[PDB]
Amino acid sequence: DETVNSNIPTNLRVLRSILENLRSKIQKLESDVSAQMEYCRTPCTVSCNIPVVSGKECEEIIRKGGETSEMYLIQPDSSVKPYRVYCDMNTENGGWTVIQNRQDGSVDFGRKWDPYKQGFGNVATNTDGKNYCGLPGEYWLGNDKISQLTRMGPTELLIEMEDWKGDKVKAHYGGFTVQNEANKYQISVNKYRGTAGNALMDGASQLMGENRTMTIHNGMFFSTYDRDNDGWLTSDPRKQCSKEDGGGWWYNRCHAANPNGRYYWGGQYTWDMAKHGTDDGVVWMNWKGSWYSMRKMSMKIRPFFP
Amino acid sequence: YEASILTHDSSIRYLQEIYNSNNQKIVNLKEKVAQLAAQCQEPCKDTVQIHDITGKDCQDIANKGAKQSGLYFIKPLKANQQFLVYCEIDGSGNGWTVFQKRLDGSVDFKKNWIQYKEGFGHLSPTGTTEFWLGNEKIHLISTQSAIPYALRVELEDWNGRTSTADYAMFKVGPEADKYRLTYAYFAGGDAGDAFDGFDFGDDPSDKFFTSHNGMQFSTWDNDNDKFEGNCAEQDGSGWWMNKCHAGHLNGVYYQGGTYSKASTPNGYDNGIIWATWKTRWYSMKKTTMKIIPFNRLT
Amino acid sequence: IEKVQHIQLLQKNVRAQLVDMKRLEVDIDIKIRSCRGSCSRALAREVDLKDYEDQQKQLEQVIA
Ligand SMILES: *[C@@H]1O[C@H](CO)[C@@H](O)[C@H](O)[C@H]1NC(C)=O
Ligand SMILES: [Ca+2]
Ligand SMILES: [Ca+2]
Ligand SMILES: [Ca+2]
Repeated sequence: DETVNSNIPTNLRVLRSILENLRSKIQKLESDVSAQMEYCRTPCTVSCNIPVVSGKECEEIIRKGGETSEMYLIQPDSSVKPYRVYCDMNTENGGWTVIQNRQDGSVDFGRKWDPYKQGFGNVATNTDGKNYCGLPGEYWLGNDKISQLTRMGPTELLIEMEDWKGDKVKAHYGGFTVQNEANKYQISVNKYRGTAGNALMDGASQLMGENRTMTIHNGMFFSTYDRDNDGWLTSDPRKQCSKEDGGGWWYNRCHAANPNGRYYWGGQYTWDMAKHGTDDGVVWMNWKGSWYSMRKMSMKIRPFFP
Repeated sequence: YEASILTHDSSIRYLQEIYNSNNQKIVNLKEKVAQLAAQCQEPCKDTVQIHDITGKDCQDIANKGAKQSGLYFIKPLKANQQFLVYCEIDGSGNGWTVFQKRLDGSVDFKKNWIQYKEGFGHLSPTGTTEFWLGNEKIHLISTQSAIPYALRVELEDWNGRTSTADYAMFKVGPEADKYRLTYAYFAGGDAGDAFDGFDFGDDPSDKFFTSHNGMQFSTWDNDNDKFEGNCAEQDGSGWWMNKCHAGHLNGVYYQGGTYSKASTPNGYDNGIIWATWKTRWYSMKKTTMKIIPFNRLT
Repeated sequence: IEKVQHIQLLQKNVRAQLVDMKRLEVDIDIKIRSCRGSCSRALAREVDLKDYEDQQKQLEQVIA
């Protein structure tokens, strides 16, 4: 009771400072959310005049003269109406249709099954005072559309990423396909080459035996936080790979990479930052390892001409 | 400096207050954060859109209701797939389907065969962008079963003066015949019948060297003119060249209007010229070529 | 004694509320930034995890 009754007074002032510190932070935040709510009383807007040249997909478009990377209109098949897409016409000979793109966290990626089915986000934006949209936005083309494209014929997949120090690596896949909804958009890939680490087919580098194998994405089904189709078998509604606000991906048990994860600014992040203390976030372990969100990440496809 | 140890019990409960109070404010905040997130799911609104109304051409569409200009999807009878076009509807129910446009030189018209076939440029609701629909598409629209068409060449100089030149039975052929332009007759217009030829005084055959009716399309990588050389490669464009022209709306867009032989290492008259309305050294400020069923042109 | 048990609970509690607040901080940051693609504009801001990180280390240097 000598100094003990001194340790107590120390906590009654320490705890007191924190609790009153936090209560004020709560106030600052409540304020920030109200301003943003006011900014949402109106939307952002784009003026994307549509290019004339068009076709089944970006490869055909570039073969018709479309040589500038921007938003184009494409009709992969005469059944469904034509849709907007972003064409990368410079990266490795061009002709790439962008199916996924992350670059600034302007778009929520933690969505339910239906939005991942139809697609969401912004395809393109207006560039330095111009009538056309030459810069891509953040978007996920949509499972249905991606499946239809990869099945039209041999499709190759190019995955690009950048960290917060400007470093860039890439993952190539000469063969890539995605079945339809009835088959849970099951994914299959092959013929790897790159500098990012074949995380899709071999699972995370820093893992051994079954611990690594369970991080293989190839052959996995697609799951959203409201639709479990992962490699985790159990009745434990807690062990699932995709929790709320988590992205939709070809999760297994659980991942080596997740291009559709939350966009953490700065890169590194801790367990006491993650809503569920799980490794959600633009991850690609085989390069930057676990708990590190990329600054830029994209997925592009192109017909594969042997 | 440490107060009475009887204060503890009180102070212990007071911290418990600002702790539970905080946790509550945190629950209320997390609900507000949910609402905010639900207001940030939509994408940016695009000012440009494409009407759901469709048809064989812009006229077929208007005869269906289309009341305002803007991008539409048409699919001529013998066409494989549908494609986007810029329909022009006026206060009379006329649906002009436009295939060429100039208004600021924001589009380089020096393109090849493929490009001139598939089309280049941009379409827009406000009809404020330059483009070239594409020979193949222009061909499908003007050769639909038994439907005679009419072309109207609307011009404008740098002063708000605007003339026009209408040609009846306008028609463009298939690649097999090099997208050949043909028409039955000049149907009027203060712009003048440039397609018929023009006598510049440079040669006794000028007229013969500058008529466009029956001329095949030509681009630099596909010389189909009536000259020893390459008209298209000289003027740097794609057009129904002869030897070479009297009306060239796909020319180099010279800013201001006036230019001369001091404009090129060979002093070519490669501007948007229409000889019967202005001198071959005066590139227009605007240009627009649109077609519509002939049996509609009053 | 027993009044001491009250403090050993408020220690774990204010640590839980510290982690909970830290997460809410990051959460709000990601959501606010994600409106940039939907709303007229997004509140330009920057998180100060540091202050959060100190109060955590500072609590442990009192929890013992
Ligand atoms: C697999 O993970 C567990 C922890 O989840 C770890 O204890 C074990 O050593 C790992 N297996 C390997 C590859 O050693
Ligand atoms: Ca969400
Ligand atoms: Ca599961
Ligand atoms: Ca020749």
